[PDB]
Amino acid sequence: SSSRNGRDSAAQRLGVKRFGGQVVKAGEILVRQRGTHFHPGVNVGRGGDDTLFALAPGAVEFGAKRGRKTVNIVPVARP
Amino acid sequence: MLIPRKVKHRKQHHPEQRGIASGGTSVSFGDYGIQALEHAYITNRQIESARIAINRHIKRGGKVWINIFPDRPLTKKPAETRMGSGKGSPEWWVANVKPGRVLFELSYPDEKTARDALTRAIHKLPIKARIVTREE
Amino acid sequence: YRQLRLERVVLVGVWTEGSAADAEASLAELAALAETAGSEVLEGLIQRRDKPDPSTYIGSGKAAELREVVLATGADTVICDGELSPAQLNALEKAVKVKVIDRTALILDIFAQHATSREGKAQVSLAQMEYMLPRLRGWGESMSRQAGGRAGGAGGGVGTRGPGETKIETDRRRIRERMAKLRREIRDMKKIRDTQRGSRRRSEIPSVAIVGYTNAGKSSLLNALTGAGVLVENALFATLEPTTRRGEFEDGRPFVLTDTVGFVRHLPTQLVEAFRSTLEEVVDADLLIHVVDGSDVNPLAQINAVRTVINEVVAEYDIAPPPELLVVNKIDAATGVGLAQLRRALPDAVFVSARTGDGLDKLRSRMGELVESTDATVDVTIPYDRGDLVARVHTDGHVDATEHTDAGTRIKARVPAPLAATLREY
Amino acid sequence: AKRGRKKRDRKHSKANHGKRPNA
RNA sequence: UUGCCUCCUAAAAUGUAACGGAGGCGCCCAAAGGUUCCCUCAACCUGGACGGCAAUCAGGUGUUGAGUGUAAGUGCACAAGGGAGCUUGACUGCGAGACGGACAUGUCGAGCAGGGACGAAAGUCGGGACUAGUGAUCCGGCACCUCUGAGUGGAAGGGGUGUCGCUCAACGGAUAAAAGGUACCCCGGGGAUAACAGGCUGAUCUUCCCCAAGAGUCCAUAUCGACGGGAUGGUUUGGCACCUCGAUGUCGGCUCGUCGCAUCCUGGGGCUGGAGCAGGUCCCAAGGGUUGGGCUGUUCGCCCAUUAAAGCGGCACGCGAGCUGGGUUUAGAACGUCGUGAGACAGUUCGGUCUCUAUCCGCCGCGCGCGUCAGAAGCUUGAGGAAACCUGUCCCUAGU
RNA sequence: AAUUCCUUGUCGGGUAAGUUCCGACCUGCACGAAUGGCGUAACGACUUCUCAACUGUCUCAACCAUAGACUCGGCGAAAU
RNA sequence: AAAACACAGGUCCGUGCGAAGUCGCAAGACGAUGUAUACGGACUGACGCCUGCCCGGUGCUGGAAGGUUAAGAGGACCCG
RNA sequence: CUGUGGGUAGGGGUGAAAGGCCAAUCAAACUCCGUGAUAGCUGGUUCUCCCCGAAAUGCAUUUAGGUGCAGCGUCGCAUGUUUCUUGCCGGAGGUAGAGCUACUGGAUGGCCGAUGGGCCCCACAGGGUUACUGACGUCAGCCAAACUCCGAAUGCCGGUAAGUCCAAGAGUGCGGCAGUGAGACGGCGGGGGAUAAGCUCCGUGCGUCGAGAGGGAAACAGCCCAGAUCGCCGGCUAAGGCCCCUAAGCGUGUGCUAAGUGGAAAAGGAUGUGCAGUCGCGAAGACAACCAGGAGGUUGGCUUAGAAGCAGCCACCCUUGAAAGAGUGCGUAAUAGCUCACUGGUCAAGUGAUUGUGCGCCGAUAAUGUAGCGGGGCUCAAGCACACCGCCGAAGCCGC
RNA sequence: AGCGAAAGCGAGUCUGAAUAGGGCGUAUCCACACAAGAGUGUGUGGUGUAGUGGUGUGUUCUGGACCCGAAGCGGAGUGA
RNA sequence: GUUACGGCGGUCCAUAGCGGCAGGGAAACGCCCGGUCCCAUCCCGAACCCGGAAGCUAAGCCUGCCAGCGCCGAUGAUACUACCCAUCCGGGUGGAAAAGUAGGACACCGCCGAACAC
Ligand SMILES: CC[C@H]1OC(=O)[C@H](C)[C@@H](O[C@H]2C[C@@](C)(OC)[C@@H](O)[C@H](C)O2)[C@H](C)[C@@H](O[C@@H]2O[C@H](C)C[C@H](N(C)C)[C@H]2O)[C@](C)(O)C[C@@H](C)C(=O)[C@H](C)[C@@H](O)[C@]1(C)O
Ligand SMILES: Nc1nc2c(ncn2[C@@H]2O[C@H](COP(=O)(O)OP(=O)(O)CP(=O)(O)O)[C@@H](O)[C@H]2O)c(=O)[nH]1
Repeated sequence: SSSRNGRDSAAQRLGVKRFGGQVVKAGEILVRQRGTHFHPGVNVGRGGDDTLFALAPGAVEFGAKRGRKTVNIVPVARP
Repeated sequence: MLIPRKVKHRKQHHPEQRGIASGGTSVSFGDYGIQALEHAYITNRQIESARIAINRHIKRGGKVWINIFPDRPLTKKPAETRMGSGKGSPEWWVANVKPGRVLFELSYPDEKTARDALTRAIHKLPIKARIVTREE
Repeated sequence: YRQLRLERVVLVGVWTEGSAADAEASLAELAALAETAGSEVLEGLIQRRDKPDPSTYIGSGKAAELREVVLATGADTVICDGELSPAQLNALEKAVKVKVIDRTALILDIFAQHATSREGKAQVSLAQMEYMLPRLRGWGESMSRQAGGRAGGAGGGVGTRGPGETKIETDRRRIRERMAKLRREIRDMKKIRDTQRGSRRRSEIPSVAIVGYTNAGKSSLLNALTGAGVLVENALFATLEPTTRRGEFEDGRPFVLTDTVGFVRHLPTQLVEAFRSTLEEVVDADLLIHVVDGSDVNPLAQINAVRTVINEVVAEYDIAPPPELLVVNKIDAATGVGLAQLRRALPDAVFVSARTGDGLDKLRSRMGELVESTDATVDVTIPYDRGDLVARVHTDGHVDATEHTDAGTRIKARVPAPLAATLREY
Repeated sequence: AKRGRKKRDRKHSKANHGKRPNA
């Protein structure tokens, strides 16, 4: 016989790249996703391909605003 | 006989034969029931055989419920073939039975005849099963 | 069990010998076999050719003509009678690219569908082997479909290996030994019969066997006569094993009645092993009964069809024209009037009509008075004071009242041979 | 199948603890 | 089948194979992009004209159930879905800090001149809801450039910037340019990889069983037993590819065997649907026996004439350093078929080298040596083995 | 059929018993007219069947002699 | 060792004669000291009855008017 | 046919064509040279010891038994704890599980039974017995890798505190040199297969072998214990053992086991344990013996070959409760013969059925030879549980 | 002495109309300030940057390239 | 500082929602009367936008009470599971659901500005 299957795209290596509590520079990619599983939060921007990145530096913080998981950057005061 | 009118996926992984049944583990329709005690793929062939056994024993009268439904397809690659060249096409339909699942149920006046019919079904079945009752 | 998908269908009459009417009969017969396999007839065409085409069977032009209606119908059931050689099946499959039916495989797989007993299905599997072994290495879905019979030059020069025998001969030896074992497997039902073979037969239980064309009503007659519950359905081959039951007469001697598997015409001849169950019943029977339904197809062609095989088997077997009784029963509610011509062609009309009419007294007579016989006309005169002298006569044999108006008179009864030979003892 | 059956079942021993190479 | 995208496999990060289960893609966009501002979709009536299941715009009702340009998902009702106004953010030119990242491809673009509107102020945009819709380098095209210009002036040519040309789709792309046969074959390798045999599995096969609906004349279990279920054996076809390709000779017959019992002839049993004579069936039993021919190489199988019967299997489908070569499987040739041919056939046919002085074990016989507590000799017991074991007709008993 | 898978095609001959052989039918998977079609006397270490005779081919093997084998003396290898 | 090759016989094709064909770069040679009733090539294969249809594909043999069609001194124009 | 002398020579000769012959070689002779051809292939590669020590994976590949780079080794430098373990804390997830009336898909019954078919009044007016499809669905209880209202455990990312820290001989970076890129089995999670394979393909800060000796599994790379620096004729132990082979223990206590179970399996049956219930039993006589009981309309009708108690056919629902059922069992033409139940006394302790509750049982099966404890042997356990004591046991640990 | 593709400029240079930022360079390190906490920069001041020839060793390049081994290919000759 | 106040916001955005029973407009919020004007309908002054307070708390909004639908939801137990013991069976330690049950809940908090008070 012959199977009509056998194909698959290259895994795109999505998911969270910085988890809550990780301190990030201004511009780091916090999440990679195809929709908005996470929505951009404070000082977090959403890119063309729905990549969540840090608009400002500081620690990643996962929260929820109006029933939508959100990625926030909380500033880290310099000690 | 018992065949799904349509399955979303014709070729499925073998249902996992692990754990005790979480649902359908008690008589809920009839007076008596056949409870499984071992894991098995109860094929529709076996279900038909057991159901006919019960109905013919209990003769005229009584009611028989078949709780399980053989909705899981199991494939069989064509005879005398080498490993590979894709998955075989569905060949037989089974119901993933796990221990403690009540496969059949019976409501019949005579307890003697009911137990005999259920025992005959258990004989047609491919695993250990016991005649459980509703009365706990 | 080697089934096939039919649902919709269109028929064609090959008609390579005989009359258009006979070709239509054969077409409708195979369409009924198709229904038995499960289908729904739509319409049937006819053609008129000489010896089948050695390669295409139906020819290139008719193959394309039928491919046209095939592609119009969009199903795979187009029916055409006949026995197709492996080459003919190859050519037809290449032409049509779909599944066309042949009489032999249709009969064989309907036997598979209807089989319920171990012996029956073993016989049908033997027929499968007989039919398929020729369809090996050559036919459509063959073993050597450019994929089989690979093991060729395994010995260029020589070395440390080699299977030996010819590949095709070994591959055939597989099925040859399979069917050799299956033919060895032949079970003697004579051991089941012996309860009445030597005993009874000789002990007077005569043997009436109902044989006839399929759908005719053989099992229905068995049930009506013997109060049985035998399977009754319009489908072809409703009866699989030749069952039997009891049925008595005014002259007692329970006539062990036996039904059979019906005939149609030009049977495959490979499932003669399957039919041995009924062939043996005919050969060992002392009264054959043909059953003909009231409004049955054709005036008389099914009778010739059955009688062909009857004559062949019985003449090969023994010196016998076993009593045949072509009774015309089950005629009420036949919903037809053109039956006087058949009645004059053969005088009989004894309606049981699936018990609706129940006028089988004439039958119950014929069955019986044809070939019934014992040591009738024995005058067992006895004082009637001993009690022993009346023993066993009214129990084993069967009295007929006769002069026995009282006990002190001439007492006679039709008794078995063993019971009384000189036991009158005046 | 006696040979394989024995070779396999001799893993059920106190020393092997129910496991052997090649079953 | 080969590249790309989506899903599940994938074992809740990422990733993860199979000739695993499913599909899509080699596009569409001048609006389906940008931006401003508005709107929500399905499903039923109080009810409707031709009007129906479905049109209407019937909102009259009804809570985010449809729709996303397109596969799949992740998303989107806050809208990313539906409408309009303007417009061309593919900021094109320059580019943040950052990040996704075997080596060869992606996300924000915060800032800059110059824009787009809507507007009104604030405001947002580097084609698209997002991930596919593509092809390195080399070679050359074509435009522009304040670059070089083989003595100088230009020029040719080159360079830069921007772009273009590959179903290079075998999609990391041997060449710009390429199909077959080999049985006439050859060499380098491989038990990394098939054919025989061994091994594992036991689907298939083979022997049985388990319940007993039925068949057996009334009478599941005399004989059988479907629908289903459970295993044995490892003699079939297979699956795997584990030793062997610095060679394990391959069928059939012959010779010689040896073993198992799943017994083709003794024992009783029962049951017998055993009256008798004969049968069937299982139980026990492997002592011995179990053929001669015709057809075919033939294993088998059919047949012939017999017999108590002409048993089934294992032993490398036992046995070619024991034999034969009938077929199979080199080279010659012909036929049929396929091939525009060399050739091929999983078809037919005729013809076609069967090597080896036995070292070791093994086995059949035979010696020599030494033992058996002095050296000899006759006769010996028998631990232990080896051999053999077959059975048929006719008479009476009794025509009981 | 040196050609036919179905195929041991069907029928008749020949045998006691004929997957072989001969003659026909021929529904030629897949004969065919100068890679010639069909016949053909003669010819053939060709292939294939039949019969007579003949016989150790065989039933079923026995015996005899030579050459080895075996023993003795001399010379004296080999593959592995 | 044959059923294969050859064979005598056939048919087709080529060849006007230091022929065609072949060996040679060439000269030359063979063909042949021959002459189309001869040579070479192809196929078939005594002999007998015959070799039926087809020139569509591909070769070969002729050429029907066109169109396509390199190599040149046809050299406008254009460019340094 | 043959002698002698000649001619034709290698991509060539010769060939009544076999790819034949051309100096024992011919599908392109031979010799020399190019030349030490080239071979991703096979083989071989020679002294020692000290330290460390892999890989059999990813990607790509005219690639798949090769190679590049990465991964992993080593040696130098540089950083120095950044590594790793454990606790805590911040995280995202959609697996196991579960649920599905939370979606997308497969299922018991009443409800409307709406859209409908016959009956329907036969009218198309109008309405119901409406066993019928009985829908969307209403309401009651069940499955999915490509279902999710949910949802762990681990794992992973990050932070923090410690631990390890005369070391893991850690992590990272850059260099010199690599080898590896054929993996195997075992446990767990999975795909393909028949949820076979000692099968195949994956995952696994999983292990071991590979590359690992030593002890135990009998023998036995991958299983268990345990990682060999050397020497001891010392000791304690691990796994495993402890009757003799073979070193303690034919250990102690309480039980079970009757088959050699132990020392192979899917099973029908209960007669071994203990259970725990349960009718009647009490020595207010229970299961039992001896135990008069044998024609009530008793051939009861059914019906008739008799249908006698009795082929059969549902019945006989009754009493001085005497102990007898219009009588189920063997019969038997049919009666008859002789009894099942219960009884009437002696009745001289228990008597049956039950989930078998759970232990431990018994029914089973290849071919050289016991043969499925390693052997002898073991049930007077040397078998099996539960306890409890010792030791024997390695290259382990300790001692020197 | 680098940057760039050069007119080239030069501790700068290339890109860019755009002193807009980046690329690559200015050994390295230390102090001072100015700044910004976007991951540190800017200048200023200090010490002054280290190659290159032999040669050992390990890899490597071109050669036979650690050694052995084809079938075969070519040139020229030898053989009827 | 008090309100059956209006807005702007927060909640790991329903414990908040939906539905029901009753209540008020003081300033406000609204409905509401018109389209002359800015502005607007792919038609409509319905909406948007513009002027007024004629009328009304009937609606919207808000207050209290209903646990009816939805929402949350334990604790136990179980499933599952990391590691470990275990010769197939299982078990231990640590974590621990989903469902269901008890129940909770008819929201809570911050800022302004309103009317009155001060
Ligand atoms: C007389 C003298 C020759 O004898 C034979 O001809 C026998 C009769 C051959 O067998 C015959 C065998 C035969 C006849 O059988 C089919 C056929 O194969 C050919 C013709 O040779 C031999 C032994 C062949 O071997 C066999 O080779 C086979 C390929 C496989 C087999 N084994 C490895 C599996 C192996 O032994 C083989 C290769 O010639 C052996 C090689 C060493 C030789 O060439 C040697 C020199 C032989 O010529 C010889 C022994 O001297
Ligand atoms: N109307 C009618 N139908 C009849 C009559 N006889 C037979 N049939 C039909 O035949 C069917 C039964 O066939 P059957 O009696 O088995 O015939 P059969 O001879 O046994 C053929 P088979 O052996 O293959 O079953 C019934 O369905 C019945 O309708 C008749 O007299 N009248």
